[PDB]
Amino acid sequence: SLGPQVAEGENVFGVCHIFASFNDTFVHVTDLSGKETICRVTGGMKVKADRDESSPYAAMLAAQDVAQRCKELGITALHIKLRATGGNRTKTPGPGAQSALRALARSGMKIGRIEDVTPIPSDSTRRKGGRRGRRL
Amino acid sequence: TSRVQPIKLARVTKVLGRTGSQGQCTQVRVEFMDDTSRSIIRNVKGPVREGDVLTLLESEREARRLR
Amino acid sequence: MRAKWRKKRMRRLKRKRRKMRQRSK
Amino acid sequence: VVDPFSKKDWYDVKAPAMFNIRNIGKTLVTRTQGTKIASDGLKGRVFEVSLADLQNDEVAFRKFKLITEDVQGKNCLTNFHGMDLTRDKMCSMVKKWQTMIEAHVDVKTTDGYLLRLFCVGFTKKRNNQIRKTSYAQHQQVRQIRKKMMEIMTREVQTNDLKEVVNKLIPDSIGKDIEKACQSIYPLHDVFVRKVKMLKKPKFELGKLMELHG
Amino acid sequence: TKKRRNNGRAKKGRGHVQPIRCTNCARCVPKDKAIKKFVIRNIVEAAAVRDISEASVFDAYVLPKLYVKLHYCVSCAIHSKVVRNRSREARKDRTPPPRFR
RNA sequence: GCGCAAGACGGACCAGAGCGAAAGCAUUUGCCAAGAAUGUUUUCAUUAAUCAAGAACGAAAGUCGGAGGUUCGAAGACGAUCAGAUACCGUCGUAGUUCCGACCAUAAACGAUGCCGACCGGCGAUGCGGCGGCGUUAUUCCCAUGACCCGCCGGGCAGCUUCCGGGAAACCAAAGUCUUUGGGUUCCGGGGGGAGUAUGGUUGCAAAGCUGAAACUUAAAGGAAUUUGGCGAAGGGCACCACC
Ligand SMILES: [Zn+2]
Repeated sequence: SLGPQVAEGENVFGVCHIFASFNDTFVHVTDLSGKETICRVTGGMKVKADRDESSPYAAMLAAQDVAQRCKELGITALHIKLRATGGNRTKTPGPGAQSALRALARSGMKIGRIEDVTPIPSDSTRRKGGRRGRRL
Repeated sequence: TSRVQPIKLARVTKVLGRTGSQGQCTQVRVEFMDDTSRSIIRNVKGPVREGDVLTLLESEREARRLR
Repeated sequence: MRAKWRKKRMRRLKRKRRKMRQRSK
Repeated sequence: VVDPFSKKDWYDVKAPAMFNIRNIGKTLVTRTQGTKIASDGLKGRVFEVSLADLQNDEVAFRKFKLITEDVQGKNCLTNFHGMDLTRDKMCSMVKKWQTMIEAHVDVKTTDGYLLRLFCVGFTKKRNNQIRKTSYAQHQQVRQIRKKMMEIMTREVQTNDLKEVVNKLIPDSIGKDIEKACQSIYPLHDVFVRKVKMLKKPKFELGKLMELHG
Repeated sequence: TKKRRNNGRAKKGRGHVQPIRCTNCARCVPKDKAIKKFVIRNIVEAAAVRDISEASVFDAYVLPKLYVKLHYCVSCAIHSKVVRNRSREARKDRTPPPRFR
């Protein structure tokens, strides 16, 4: 439940999977292997209102929650894995991922590699909607 | 929240345009007399003359244009 | 109209007329 | 009801003598509880490490796959599993008004390990170039692809993994590609996309022991 | 009235091209007809670049970018105001606008 | 995060680029067959152009019979919308969508322009083959080729400008060479509705395809463009009878 390595000599590393869509955000933190995790949090964990799921506020509250959990457990540094909606839907990251990164960096933890693990396809199946699309 | 911010001062240099839906906030670029190398962009409501001094609560956050 | 739905209604009328013609036999 | 973090260990991972930096971080596991084995739970853990985190200040847009096999207590030993490229780098290669040459091969080393290598190629826009397009003919692209495939099926089977991945570190296979392909059409940017491990033989402890040391 | 010299696309010697899908909607548009934006962007736009610079173990760490292209139907492009309309006499200007920043 | 299985598709490279009679065509590799252009002091010597009847191919949807059905999604089911929506929206979802056969021959199948031949401007570019001409590179010597530069030829997708000329004008290097009217030749239109309708023949298991009137009614229906207009179109300015 603690890191036996001294903090001054070395710092420990985990990774985080910042998945942000147009209606939700996730902050999921695990180690380099990624098989087992530290803690998880969604965009609806800290706000009961559904309308406020896609916002900077739920992202920064989630980042503060995992910040407190990683401070109390003993994980000091984190690698970045940003994720958009992915697949064939949307290749653009959500408007809460940057605020989540800002909240997770302003709380005094060290960062590592910043890499996009957005699931880009070669060619997927047909997109949702009609031939004329989602018109409104 | 457990967040404490130090008191920050300001010093206006050159006037700029005005933002807001009704033009009540005025852009102005400032310098810090405490550390004369950092300059940030902020909005001020009220009359502003060049050569005046502004009071703040924190100087680490910037504001957007409209929304 | 637009000619697509006018043609569709005319073809439905043709099918109705052919139904009545084959029923009248 | 109770925190599972009380039933939690802290093991270390080590690189073989094939690499330079030995340890890279920590892992998390519980102790054994009868039908649960702590040695099994450390088996299927693929790692995602950078090249500059394993060597000195070299290029840092390459990723290496490391898979664990065996533990002895408070420490673990890994092995090579594959190669990856940074998506920032790979997405920065592809620009308009040049042709892409991509190849693959199924080539087997001296031992039972089998690799599927990839290559990608982007052509020279010349120093004295005025013409916008600078494309290549299809037979030229075909024979450059044949040249890349025959080079990377020349390099691999003559040795084993312990030295061909040492060749795979700086640029050497891509160096051979970019040095043996000026004759057909000049090309400027070739690296190795990925190495996808396909088949592994029965596991012996001795080979894992001699790589680590 | 023939509005343009071409017909809103670059189809001059084929007759049929491959259709693709938009991003804001799913409208099937031909590839040479659509308005495509190959946008270039960074991970941190303008806010936390100093935050990333100070709080990094790697000294003077270079920030990565993100590469993405979007496909637009004409209604979705004008609704997003990417492209606007002008006079027919000034419609014959194929040059892109001068990018300053 | 690791393995397994299924079907669909070949992103980025991907273009006012290429090929094909047209529909249409994109992972790599192998096999079979075909073709334009180019080069030619090779061959036959008018074998040619357009073409009723007849014939081949033919987007999507549709029908019959097997296999497969990942995703999508007509019919239909459920909640919110508005005065009302069995519409838009979201979750599901049958038939189809995929492959092998068997069929109708219908698209804004459009460059809304049939083919062959000849003539009359300029300019910069791109693709193919051939031909030259300072120079750089696969290291230096050195030739042949690939790569790059500067010119040419012939054909093709195209582009900019033009008081040649034309047109109702948009615009056209063809829609030009037309009262100064004739190069050769297939299809097709005579105000708008009725109406691509009735009937008859024809083809098809069927959806329907081809051929196709009349009675009656009507003085307008149409194409190009200027001038104010009306935008829940974009882009500027002003007003305490607009506001902070
Ligand atoms: Zn769209």
